[PDB]
Amino acid sequence: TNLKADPEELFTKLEKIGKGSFGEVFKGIDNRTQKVVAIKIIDLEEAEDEIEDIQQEITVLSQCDSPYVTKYYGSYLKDTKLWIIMEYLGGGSALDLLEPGPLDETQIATILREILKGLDYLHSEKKIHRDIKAANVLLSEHGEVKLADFGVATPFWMAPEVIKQYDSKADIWSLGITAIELARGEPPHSELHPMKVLFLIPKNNPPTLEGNYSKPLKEFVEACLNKEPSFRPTAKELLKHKFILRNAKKTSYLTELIDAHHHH
Ligand SMILES: COc1ccccc1Nc1ncc2cc(-c3ccc(-c4cccc(C)n4)cc3Cl)c(=O)n(C[C@H]3OC[C@H](N)CO3)c2n1
Repeated sequence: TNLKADPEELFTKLEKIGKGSFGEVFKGIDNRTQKVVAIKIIDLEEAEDEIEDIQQEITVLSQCDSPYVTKYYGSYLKDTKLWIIMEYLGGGSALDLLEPGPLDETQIATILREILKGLDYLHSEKKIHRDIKAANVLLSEHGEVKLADFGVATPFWMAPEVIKQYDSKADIWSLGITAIELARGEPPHSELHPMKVLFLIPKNNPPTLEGNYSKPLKEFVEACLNKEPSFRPTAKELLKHKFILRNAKKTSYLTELIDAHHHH
């Protein structure tokens, strides 16, 4: 963390984007390069009890160097405010892109494949994302798909063993929930109170994808959503799943989805 430079001289802060954890996030401009960045500003007086969690997330992001993980550019302390500078992804989140109407299975498979590429990277690095969900999957203006908002080391995407207190297979369960979310718009149990969901996830059989979806997509979901973690496939294995191979296409086609969101 840079304690000498003035981030208000280095960056121009523009409009708020998304909905950041611990602090609001703004579109910003690097005044030296004129590149757009994302800027989170956290008041460290008001967010005192969470400082260790903030530090832990900075450390993890700073150790990641992947096309599939949002890049970390640095942080600055100005008076009581911590500025965190990240890669700007102008397409918004996958969750935002559900708003105009349902995805088709090519779009679902393409987004899942790119998420899987990020999980393959993290798991190979002995890391766990811990909060895979559509709101934490960001798209660039070119359709590139990247992971954001790592979980700290709401229940709807949590694996049963996480709730009951795990390894990288918890991310695979969360991916299965995210696949349902990309197909249906919301995760299982979304109509229920979160305290009820907390006991339902360990108690119940795993969710299935209900509706008129291809059998490969339903089987992709079922494979991720096994109560036994060792029965879930790895991210590497799921990149070869027939649903992915038969349906995923070039990520650049996702710009059509981004444009549809701008037109809605
Ligand atoms: C037009 O663009 C958008 C429109 C709509 C939505 C998103 C964007 N585009 C975007 N592009 C980059 C981001 C980088 C961070 C970001 C992430 C983590 C940290 C960070 C690092 C270390 C420690 C801590 C505590 N935090 C800092 C930042 Cl800067 C960020 O928060 N968002 C907004 C956020 O996206 C995910 C969603 N769940 C809630 O909103 C980001 N949005």
